[PDB]
Amino acid sequence: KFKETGVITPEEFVAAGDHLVHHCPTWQWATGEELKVKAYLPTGKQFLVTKNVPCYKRCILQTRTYDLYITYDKYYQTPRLWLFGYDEQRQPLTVEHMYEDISQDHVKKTVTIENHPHLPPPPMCSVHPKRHAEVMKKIIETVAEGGGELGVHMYLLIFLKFVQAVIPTIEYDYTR
Amino acid sequence: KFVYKEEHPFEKRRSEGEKIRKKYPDRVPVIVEKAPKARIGDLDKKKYLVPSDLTVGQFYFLIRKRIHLRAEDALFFFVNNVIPPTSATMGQLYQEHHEEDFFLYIAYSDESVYG
Repeated sequence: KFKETGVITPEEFVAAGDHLVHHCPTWQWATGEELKVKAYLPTGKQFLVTKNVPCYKRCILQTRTYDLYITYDKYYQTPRLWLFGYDEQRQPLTVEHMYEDISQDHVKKTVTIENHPHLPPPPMCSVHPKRHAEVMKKIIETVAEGGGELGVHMYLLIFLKFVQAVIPTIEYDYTR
Repeated sequence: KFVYKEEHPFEKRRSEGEKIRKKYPDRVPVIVEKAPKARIGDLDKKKYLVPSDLTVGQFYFLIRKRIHLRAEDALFFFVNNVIPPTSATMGQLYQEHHEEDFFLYIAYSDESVYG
């Protein structure tokens, strides 16, 4: 299990990230800007990146690609999803265009436009982790009631599985 | 969702706002209150009369100092559920979001989503 069911420590974040990168090689570790390196995480493992994730339709195809990031939020002790998109012509999407790929349930509730905590501007979209610990805690206890166990390594895999509801057309990898 | 909108009726607020805007045209009356479920320090003062040429980013710094925060601690403003840009002036933010009582209302918290 975890040190505190629902949240995640920096070491648990590395362990869960190392398993995500192994299971889904489209995700990789990164360091980011030098002046924004955190000391409680390995300099080589500051956050997870996956690039050129296809997005074929909104919420002939007009396909759009997305860079998605998973940073660690020491405030909530949970991961935090970040995403930035491009059109077919590799041009950066405006803010209002990225909201076409965010489901109507979360456009104004759980999505903000802030700077990536490890990268320079322009700002990016971010699913707010305000309620993440409460939901992951219910999931961990559910798989335990079901006779299984949600290990530390598969925390981000299950996290990515459920945040899909926020961006149901951005086809990032977390299985197979 | 502001305590000031309960302790003062709408007519008393509008009369003060109209008179304050008339007395001080280069200043705008602002009300600042903490989010109900925010875990940061409270403000000893909520009725502010700020200059129009003061930028929102500069008003961040004053409110930061009044609750004793550093540059690394989080602080966000919410005006009608919108985080204003720190480059806009308080006079521009007032012209766009001031209520019918001629007061600009701002809520602050340590979270990007006050809910």
